[PDB]
Amino acid sequence: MTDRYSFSLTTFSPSGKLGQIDYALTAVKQGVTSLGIKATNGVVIATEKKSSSPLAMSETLSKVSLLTPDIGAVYSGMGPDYRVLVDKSRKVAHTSYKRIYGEYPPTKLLVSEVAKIMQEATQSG
Amino acid sequence: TIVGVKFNNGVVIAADTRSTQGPIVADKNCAKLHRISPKIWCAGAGTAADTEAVTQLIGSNIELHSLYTSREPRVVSALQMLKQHLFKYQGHIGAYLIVAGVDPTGSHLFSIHAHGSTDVGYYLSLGSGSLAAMAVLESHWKQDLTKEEAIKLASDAIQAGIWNDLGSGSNVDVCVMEIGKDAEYLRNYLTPNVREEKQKSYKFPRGTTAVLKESIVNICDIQEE
Amino acid sequence: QFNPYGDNGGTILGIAGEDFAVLAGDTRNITDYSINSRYEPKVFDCGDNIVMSANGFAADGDALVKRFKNSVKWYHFDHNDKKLSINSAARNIQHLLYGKRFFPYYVHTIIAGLDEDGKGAVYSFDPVGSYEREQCRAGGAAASLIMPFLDNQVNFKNQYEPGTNGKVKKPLKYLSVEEVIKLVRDSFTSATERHIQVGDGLEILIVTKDGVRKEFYELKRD
Amino acid sequence: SIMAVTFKDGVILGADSRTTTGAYIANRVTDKLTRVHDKIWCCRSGSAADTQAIADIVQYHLELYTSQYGTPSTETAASVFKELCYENKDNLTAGIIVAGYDDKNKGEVYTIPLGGSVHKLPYAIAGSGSTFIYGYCDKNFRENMSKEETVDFIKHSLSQAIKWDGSSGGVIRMVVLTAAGVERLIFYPDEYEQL
Amino acid sequence: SIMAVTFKDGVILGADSRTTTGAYIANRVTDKLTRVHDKIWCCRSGSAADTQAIADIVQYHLELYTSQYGTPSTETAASVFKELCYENKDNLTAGIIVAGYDDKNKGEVYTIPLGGSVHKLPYAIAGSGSTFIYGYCDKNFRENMSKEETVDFIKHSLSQAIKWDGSSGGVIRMVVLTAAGVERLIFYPDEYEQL
Amino acid sequence: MDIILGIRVQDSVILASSKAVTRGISVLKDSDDKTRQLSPHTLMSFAGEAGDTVQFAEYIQANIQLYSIREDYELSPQAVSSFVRQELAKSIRSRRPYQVNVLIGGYDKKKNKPELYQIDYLGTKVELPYGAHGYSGFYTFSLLDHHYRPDMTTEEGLDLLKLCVQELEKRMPMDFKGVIVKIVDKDGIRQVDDF
Amino acid sequence: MDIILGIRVQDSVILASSKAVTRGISVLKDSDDKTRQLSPHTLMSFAGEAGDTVQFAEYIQANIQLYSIREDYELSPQAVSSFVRQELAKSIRSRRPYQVNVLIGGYDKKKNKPELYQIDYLGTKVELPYGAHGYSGFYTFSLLDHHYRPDMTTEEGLDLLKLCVQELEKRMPMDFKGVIVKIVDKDGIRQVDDF
Amino acid sequence: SDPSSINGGIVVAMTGKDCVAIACDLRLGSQSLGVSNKFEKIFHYGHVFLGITGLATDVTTLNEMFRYKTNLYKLKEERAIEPETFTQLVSSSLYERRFGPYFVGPVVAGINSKSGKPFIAGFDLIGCIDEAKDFIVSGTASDQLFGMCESLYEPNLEPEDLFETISQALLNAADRDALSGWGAVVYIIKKDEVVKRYLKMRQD
Amino acid sequence: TQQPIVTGTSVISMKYDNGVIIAADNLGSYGSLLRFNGVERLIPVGDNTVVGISGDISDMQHIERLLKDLVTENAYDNPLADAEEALEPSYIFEYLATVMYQRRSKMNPLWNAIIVAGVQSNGDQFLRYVNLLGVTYSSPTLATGFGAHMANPLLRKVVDRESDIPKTTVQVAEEAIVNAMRVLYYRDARSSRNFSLAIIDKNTGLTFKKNLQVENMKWDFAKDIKGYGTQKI
Amino acid sequence: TTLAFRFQGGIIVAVDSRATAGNWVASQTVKKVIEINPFLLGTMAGGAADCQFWETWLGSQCRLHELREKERISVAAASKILSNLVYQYKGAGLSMGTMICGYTRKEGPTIYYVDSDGTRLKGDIFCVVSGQTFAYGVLDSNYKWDLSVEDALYLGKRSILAAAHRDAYSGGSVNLYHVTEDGWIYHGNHDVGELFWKVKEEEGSFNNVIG
Ligand SMILES: [Cl-]
Ligand SMILES: [Cl-]
Ligand SMILES: [Mg+2]
Repeated sequence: MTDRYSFSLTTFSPSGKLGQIDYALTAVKQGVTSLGIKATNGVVIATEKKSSSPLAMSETLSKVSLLTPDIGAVYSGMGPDYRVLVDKSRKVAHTSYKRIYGEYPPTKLLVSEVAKIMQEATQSG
Repeated sequence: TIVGVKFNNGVVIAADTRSTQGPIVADKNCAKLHRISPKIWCAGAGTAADTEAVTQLIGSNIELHSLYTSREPRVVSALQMLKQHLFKYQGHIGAYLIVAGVDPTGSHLFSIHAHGSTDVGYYLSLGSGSLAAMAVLESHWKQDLTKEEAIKLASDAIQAGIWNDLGSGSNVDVCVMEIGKDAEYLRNYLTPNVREEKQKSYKFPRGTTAVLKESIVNICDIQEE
Repeated sequence: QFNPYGDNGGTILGIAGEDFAVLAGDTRNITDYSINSRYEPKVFDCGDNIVMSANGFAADGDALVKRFKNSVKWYHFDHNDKKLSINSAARNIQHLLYGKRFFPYYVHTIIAGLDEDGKGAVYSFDPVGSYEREQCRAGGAAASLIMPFLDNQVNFKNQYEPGTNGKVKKPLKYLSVEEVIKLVRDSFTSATERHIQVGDGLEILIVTKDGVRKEFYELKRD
Repeated sequence: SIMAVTFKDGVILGADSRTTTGAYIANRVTDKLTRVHDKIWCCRSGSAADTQAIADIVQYHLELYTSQYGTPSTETAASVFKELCYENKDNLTAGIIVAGYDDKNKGEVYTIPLGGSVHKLPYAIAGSGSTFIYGYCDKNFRENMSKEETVDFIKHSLSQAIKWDGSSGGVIRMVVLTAAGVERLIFYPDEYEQL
Repeated sequence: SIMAVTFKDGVILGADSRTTTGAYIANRVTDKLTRVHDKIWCCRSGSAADTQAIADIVQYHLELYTSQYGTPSTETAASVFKELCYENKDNLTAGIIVAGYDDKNKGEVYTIPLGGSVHKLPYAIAGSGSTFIYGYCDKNFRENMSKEETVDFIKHSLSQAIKWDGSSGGVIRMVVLTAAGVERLIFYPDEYEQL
Repeated sequence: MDIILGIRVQDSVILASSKAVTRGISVLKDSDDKTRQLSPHTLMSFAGEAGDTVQFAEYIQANIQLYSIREDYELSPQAVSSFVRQELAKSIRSRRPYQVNVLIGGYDKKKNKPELYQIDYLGTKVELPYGAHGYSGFYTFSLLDHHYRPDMTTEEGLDLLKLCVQELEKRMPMDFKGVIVKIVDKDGIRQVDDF
Repeated sequence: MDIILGIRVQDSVILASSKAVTRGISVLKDSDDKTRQLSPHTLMSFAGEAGDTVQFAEYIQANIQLYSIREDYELSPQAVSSFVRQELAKSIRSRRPYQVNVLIGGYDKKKNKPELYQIDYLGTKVELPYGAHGYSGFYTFSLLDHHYRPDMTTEEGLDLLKLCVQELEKRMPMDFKGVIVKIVDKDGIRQVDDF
Repeated sequence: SDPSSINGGIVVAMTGKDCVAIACDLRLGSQSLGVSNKFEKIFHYGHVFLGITGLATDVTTLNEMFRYKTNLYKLKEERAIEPETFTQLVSSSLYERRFGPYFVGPVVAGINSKSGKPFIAGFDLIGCIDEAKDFIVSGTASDQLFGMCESLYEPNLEPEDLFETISQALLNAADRDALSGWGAVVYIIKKDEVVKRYLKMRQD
Repeated sequence: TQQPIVTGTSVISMKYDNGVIIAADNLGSYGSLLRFNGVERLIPVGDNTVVGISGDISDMQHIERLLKDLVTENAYDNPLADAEEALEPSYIFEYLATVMYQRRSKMNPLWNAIIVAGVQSNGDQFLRYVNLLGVTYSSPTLATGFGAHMANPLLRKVVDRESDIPKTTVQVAEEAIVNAMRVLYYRDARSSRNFSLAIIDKNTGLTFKKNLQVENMKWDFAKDIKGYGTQKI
Repeated sequence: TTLAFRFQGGIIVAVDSRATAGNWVASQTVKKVIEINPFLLGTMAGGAADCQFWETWLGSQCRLHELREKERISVAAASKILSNLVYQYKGAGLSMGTMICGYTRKEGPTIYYVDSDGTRLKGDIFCVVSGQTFAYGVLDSNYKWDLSVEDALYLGKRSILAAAHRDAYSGGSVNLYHVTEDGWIYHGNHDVGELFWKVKEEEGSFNNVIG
């Protein structure tokens, strides 16, 4: 056994494109619409609960997720990939910030951490 | 001195507000009541750094667990996670905790010793003042206590510690956790030890102290132009 | 093994005025983290206008005070009822302490009274009998909290005349009995806050030409 | 003071309710009888923390066993206790009695001293208070006793253990393990002291 | 394992016959029942040397007492044992049971632990093996038993003490003290092991 | 014990170090140089446990020489001292700490100022006009406190150092077999033969 | 540590003793005379524990002086050495033994022969051509085992002693601050100023 | 032998009306021997002041460590760290060496730049937090400082008054400790000015 | 210097308006073994004093004999032995205190903690403590061993200061003592259910109660406690 | 810190006044010079009680000598009384470092160092710097035999100041005594706090300080 895939699966093409990132952005394009609007005294994020079956209880599937008491997240694209990112995002808010400074991270720095996890899935073996 | 008292529709925990280094009182108004989760609080005795660190770590992991499961956290979870951590470190993490809370299962009161042992009770006490506190609890506790009665019993048990224990003192902090209600944290519920006015003002005339040198300290960043 | 020593805590303070002296102590007796008594006197009238306190191990302090009280009785018997002067009492107590040099009295001894010129006097001893005459002395558990305050507020240490910028020291002055009592009360109030072994009550013995009088003030019981 | 006695209809587990630090009773209503499976229980003596940690791991191991292979034997439960106790002998202070009811094997008792050795016995006693009732239990134990007889034997036995041992005390807790199911019994001081 | 039991007609002293250095049995036919007066006997436990030295001094003290004041009381014999044990507590390892028959006081038992304290009791047990029969003896002792009943009670008691204690063993020696006089009984392993 | 002194004058830093190497009651050498040239304008003197002293100094020398080749620049004494302190501060919580005490004398070409640094085996660092390690420090400090002036010349500094060594020889109980003196100025590092 | 050497030449005995008194890392004196005149033709040099050395020497001096007054005779060195050894031999099994090592140099007027005796704090005595106490023993001995000649003169003896001190200064790690030299011959005891 | 009293030294912090004060002695020693009288124990990262007593190698190491951590904080957060937040960072950093701790007694002082609220805190060597309203003490003369502060201190002192109180608290406490003194520094801290004064004191 | 072998646990006491109460359990423990039951540890001296003793029982029996010998000796050539020259509580205490401090100072102590309860000639309540170190102190409430930790807090809620003593009746005082003995039985692993209680009143004299039992105990709540946290059965 | 040195003008004795219990400064006004008799001085180092008690006792034994022999006791004799007494208690834990200084017609100016170990030494200069006894001064450079009395007083005062500054367990004030023919003279107590600043300003020394 052992993970013998120690090499990058995302490489530059002669045209200077990173294929797997472009194809990922194509998957996002197929995804259901989500939006965000910033007001003077708040921010709103919204999306459609595209129910796979009417027998399915769509309340049990959460597309809009609390990351910290003052930070929310919504997505477009592959749902499973979002669910594991929300789990990693919630955890990194604690391990890399709250367990050090004793307060929740500001929006821009939690974003920076989520951004880092996604960059690594773009270069790592 | 930390106590927990179960009542009809909830659980109450109380603690004194003194921390001591040897025979010296380090803090006259310490906070020994810790929020593990919104409706799960615990009181700590032993090494002050150990009880704070262990409640913050488990409180963090409990919050991540709550978000993962989409369920309000359970006391048995915080209890299980605390005891497995303390047991790992074979008592070298000197955290002695009384863990109380209300959850969907009901009201719970536990105590956790630094070697990783736990116990269940309707009334518990821990720390240097536990024997003073347990003496009051064993005298006045009954089955089917009201909320008002349980607060009275809990604060009285802490007073016993404050008065009769040298390691305990100052004020009484209480936290009431009633089923189907918000936990109310009563910081300085009693103030039995308020210092009296001094005989003299020790405010000095200005210029009393001999100064070798004076200088402005630059706290601002490197300026423009 | 068997340990012959113990610690009963408490703190004693002796201040000497121009024509008076005070010896004060808390009335709290402790062992480990338990309170033994909230009122157990530690400052005694020994006769001939002498007040004595031995603070530390309570057993050794009680024994020493007894031996000195006995010592005063035999001074009168053997010397035609001569009044024992504070300097003579001090020297006698040194010999009492040094007698147990190789099994010491685990106590801090302060005695207060008037000297032969009628001026206030305080004498301080170590456990093995080393003694010295002083204006100010604090003994016991909270000695480290109180002595710096007394250095600052009784001897005006590290205080200079405003506008000299440390060129001229604050003038030393004799304090009144009323001012001295305030400092004693403030010192004990402060020591009670930050020392677990100090509290419950404060008993002050004031020594004048007229005799020995006693004042008591309540302290925090936590 | 803890004991497990095998009778006609199954096995009974008895224990006192006292936990101590030096001479101070930390808990006077301690439950030293703990469930590792529906009809496999253990009696805990020694370190409160060590026995709780071991009992928690065994309950986990038997829950996972049950998921895969169905209801484990009392022998299997004893083996898991032994494995934890033997391999970690240097760092553990735990004396455990394992008692269980099968329908094939009926009542069985296994005792695990400090070493981590295993001994299958018709009945077993353990704890500091056990030393005072060795003489009594050996003279009074019969095989294939009734339920009522076996409850009496344990009540009388632990009654004596509590009387002579400072470390034993409080209430006598018992757990009956038969085909019929699981019964909890409690006996208060006013009852067992006058025996 | 040593015990003294007061019954209707007087007192009986029982003891095992084993003396040990570590795990080696130095003597397997030891007589731990020793005469300090015609109807005052003691049971010796602890150091063989210390108990023999103390017993020898007491016999001397009571022989001199008898010369001057006549037959001493059991209380008097107990007091002399206590005096030697208390005043030399730092240098002695001796646990002694004093048993005697008067005609006025009838049967009396006094026990002297290590401290050198004295306790008058209806019966007493001592030695390493005594710990295992505390439960048994407390449940089975009645006041004003017959001679036959009291012999049975001691035989059964020491039988258990010998069974569980490595330090106890050999034969069960007994000494009966009544108005009738002084009777020595011996019970061999083949007899008391099958009880 | 080993003498290492440092004095910082107006325009230079002088280091005096004992030439004797002794382990117990044996004199291993009388011409030992307890100094390493870290850089052209930086000198380090060391005293401490046998082996550790030279090993640490040579290790530091190699690292500073590596930096000089790589950047074609000389690290400032402040920078070299900080690097040395941090290596010692790592070692105290290591499996086997380096038991070495060092003096760092350097001339900073950027500031045109001499600098003296005292660092102990724990990684305690201070900048001083004069410094010393061991028993010798107690004496020499008091003498230097009286005589030292900050605008002293190199010649004046040598005379004061000469006085310190003479007084140390009389007052010290061990024979340190004289000192080696090295001057650090703008022109570099030189050894004063006459002393 | 303290140097005391003795060499016995053809017609005299020369004693060299270190002039330094040190307790720990402090030098108390640099002119100490570690010698007492026992009699006009007998000299004793001593090294050891502080206080004991002088107290022992002065005690021996007083006893020998008492004998001289009482008998109007001088005890022979052999007799004086035997008295000193016996006092030390008593002290080893005493509550607090004297920790003193002595060299006794004397001229016997009856035999017209110089004698040197080495005695340690245990009361070990030998007569030797040359002797020493402490660390300086191993060196000097081997050196003297090569140069000493039985028919050497006093001047030759001083040169050899001069060589021993010079070699000791280089080889010894502690500073003994020079030696005091005293000659014992028929004419009496004199101190050699030039050394 | 005891690491927390080899080098010696003290720190004290106090709150006043719209101000805080922090002060320290200047001594560094090898037990009885005094080595340096220029060893300042108060450092500042922006407008947050940190005093550290105890083993001097750890005082220097923790200063270098907190400079490192507050520099990275400021680059990422794009603002200076506040007293309340820095307090949590000190605690976190000490407790991660639980079973191999730095032998130090840290003290935090500063004014919250937004709320304007004066803030002081103290810590034990493993990072327990003491958040007192009145005053914090640390070092070999902590007993002496507790005594001085408990009697001299009154709430809501003006900056120039608070200076006299904290100065007299330090000076008189240091003079009753063998391992403290050799000079002293006092920082008076207002919302947007900080004055630093060196005190004349006995050099024995 | 020795070690205690057979030991007695807490002695507890307090003052009330007209006298003093003292109590102690009837157990002599041999370590963890509860070996001797029926050991009396309250020893009356005349009709105005009770001496409660904890610690080594062999040393207690020695002190018992010293007190028995003190009564005999006081009667010698004393026509007022049963009147004006009877032994006072204060006399009996100072003697024991003298012995205790002398024995500690020869490094061979009597391994005990002692409370002397009684009423003086003028009707004044006497209550003072001494132990193996010769340390002495007085308080409206006194207790030894575990009593100091658990009994004092409860008794100090009835009499907190000197001014509370006149306001405290014998019924209230006895109630407080009996409750404290029940708490000590719950929580001391070296206590017994069986105890002795002694009242010394300035009007009604010395009342000595033997074979008292801890009653009105709360255990019923135990049945509802299962496992150490997660167990439901 | 106790200092006693010999010069043409007699004996200079300088001591500090600090007493410590561990790191705690118990006193800054302790008298470390005992005036045995008009011509005899004793310095105190080590245990405060041991030195005070036995040097006070020595004064009694010296007084008895005067009565019995109608003559001043010699410094040699007085020193040996104390040295012979402590030797009896040797190993019992007495801690004493002391210098007996006096002038007599028979011996002239004499200093004897007497130890709790039983060591008794005669020398021209003795210094006790916490825990350490030396045959040399803290400075020793300025020391020449022919010195002005008022010049010699300053050296002794300056020498105590040097030790007081560097040594944590030395400090408080400097007590000065001058011993001559026809008795000793007290040269006052100088607070080190005030002294340090003055000396610094006038001498231009302690430059490493700053003030
Ligand atoms: Cl448990
Ligand atoms: Cl035998
Ligand atoms: Mg029990």
